[PDB]
Amino acid sequence: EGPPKYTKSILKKGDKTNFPKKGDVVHCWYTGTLPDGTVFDTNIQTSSKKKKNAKPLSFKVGVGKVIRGWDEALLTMSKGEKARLEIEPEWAYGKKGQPDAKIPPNTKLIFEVELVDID
Ligand SMILES: CO[C@H]1C[C@@H]2CC[C@@H](C)[C@@](O)(O2)C(=O)C(=O)N2CCCC[C@H]2C(=O)O[C@H]([C@H](C)C[C@@H]2CC[C@@H](O)[C@H](OC)C2)CC(=O)[C@H](C)/C=C(\C)[C@@H](O)[C@@H](OC)C(=O)[C@H](C)C[C@H](C)/C=C/C=C/C=C/1C
Repeated sequence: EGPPKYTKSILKKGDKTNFPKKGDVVHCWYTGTLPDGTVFDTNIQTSSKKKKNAKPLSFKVGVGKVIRGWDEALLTMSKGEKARLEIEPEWAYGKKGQPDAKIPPNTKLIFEVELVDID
């Protein structure tokens, strides 16, 4: 189980009342960055689609739909919370990384994650 192979720093507090449980479906805005500061992915729209059509990432939590660091971190977050996650390679894409997805081998990944809603 532990200790966790990720760290969480809370950037914006959530409601501190509604926490996702394993099997809940969550919705999030995220930005993913490498240790060098390069943004590798984001689902946050720059403009004119900021609200018009953009859809947040949707997944069922705690069941291995996402990398381990996200799955465990989400369980610690409350609705509306914005957090910075630093995730070791072992709880991300492993030692090999995911080159076809732009993730280099053996690199920590930094995500800013906002938990919008829980179903
Ligand atoms: C264009 O953007 C991509 C997301 C990209 C992919 C490449 C990575 C770098 C990245 O840039 O995201 C990224 O930033 C990243 O690493 N992410 C994304 C955000 C959550 C954390 C992490 C992740 O785990 O991605 C995930 C990672 C890449 C793959 C998983 C890693 C954990 C492993 O255990 C899983 O095995 C199952 C596979 C991708 C996802 O977040 C999507 C949502 C989830 C899946 C594809 C799987 O759960 C899949 O098979 C179960 C499903 O059940 C889904 C719902 C089926 C439906 C049809 C697919 C929808 C696909 C949406 C794809 C999206 C939005």
